[PDB]
Amino acid sequence: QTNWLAEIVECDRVSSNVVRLLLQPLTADGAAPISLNFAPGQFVDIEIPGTHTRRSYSMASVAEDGRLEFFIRLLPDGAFSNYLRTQASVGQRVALRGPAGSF
Amino acid sequence: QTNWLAEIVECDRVSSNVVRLLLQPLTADGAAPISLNFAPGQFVDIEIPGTHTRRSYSMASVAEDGRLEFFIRLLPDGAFSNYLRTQASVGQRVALRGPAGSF
Ligand SMILES: Cc1cc2nc3c(=O)[nH]c(=O)nc-3n(C[C@H](O)[C@H](O)[C@H](O)COP(=O)(O)OP(=O)(O)OC[C@H]3O[C@@H](n4cnc5c(N)ncnc54)[C@H](O)[C@@H]3O)c2cc1C
Ligand SMILES: Cc1cc2nc3c(=O)[nH]c(=O)nc-3n(C[C@H](O)[C@H](O)[C@H](O)COP(=O)(O)OP(=O)(O)OC[C@H]3O[C@@H](n4cnc5c(N)ncnc54)[C@H](O)[C@@H]3O)c2cc1C
Repeated sequence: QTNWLAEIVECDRVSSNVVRLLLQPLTADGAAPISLNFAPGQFVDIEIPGTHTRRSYSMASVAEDGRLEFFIRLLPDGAFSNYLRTQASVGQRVALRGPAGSF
Repeated sequence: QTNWLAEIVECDRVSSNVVRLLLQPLTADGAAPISLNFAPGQFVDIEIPGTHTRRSYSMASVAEDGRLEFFIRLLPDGAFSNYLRTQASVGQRVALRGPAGSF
């Protein structure tokens, strides 16, 4: 509903300091289409594994199969930025809260 | 085309050190609809007034008349953050480039 699990499908550089993060939300077999729950421009709050630290990211696109695309600028000494540089890997499961369209 | 002039129509401090920024891209009276050119989830590069400093921001939602909404986290001592925190005001006109959906 507002708490989701998602699996990292891609975590790649697309410039010197931007990463494309692709996540696949996980749902029960036979559930409603994932694309019904998420729209481009809405954001989710992603928790860094092993922490209670969350950051908001905008969904650049939502694929037919529900895959969520993010473009994330890496900052020096940033919590989520460090996670993407040192820990994030394809197959890792992360907790997402949302989606939301306002703060 | 790809360079736009936009008026700040809202610049509000909302929850969690986030600013809700609403921009109106400026066009001639009677022009092609802005909202066909800008889509949620795409991003634009906004320049800080009086500088050559630009940052990318994701469009959360787009009005039929082309008003663009962004939710921007204020970082301690960031360039655009510092601008939003203390300098930005309703009625200012800013340069933005885009939209884009890829790197
Ligand atoms: C609705 C929404 C959507 C967003 N969408 C996107 C998106 O699509 N893409 C994207 O890249 N970002 C997006 N953001 C921004 C994002 O949430 C994070 O702010 C960004 O990724 C940085 O997080 P971080 O954990 O890497 O860095 P943080 O841990 O927050 O650190 C940020 C910087 O602060 C510095 N810092 C820490 N403490 C101090 C201090 N006391 N003084 C000075 N500097 C300090 C750190 O060294 C670091 O450089 C969005 C934000 C919101 C609110
Ligand atoms: C495609 C895309 C979409 C995005 N969408 C959003 C969005 O919707 N909302 C959003 O909030 N952000 C978004 N971002 C992130 C945004 O572009 C900016 O990165 C963010 O707003 C910070 O910019 P700034 O000018 O405030 O800070 P900057 O001037 O870039 O500085 C950031 C931080 O770096 C720290 N710093 C500088 N040098 C050092 C050092 N040597 N060591 C440690 N720390 C240091 C500063 O203290 C500061 O905290 C997006 C990024 C991309 C690429």
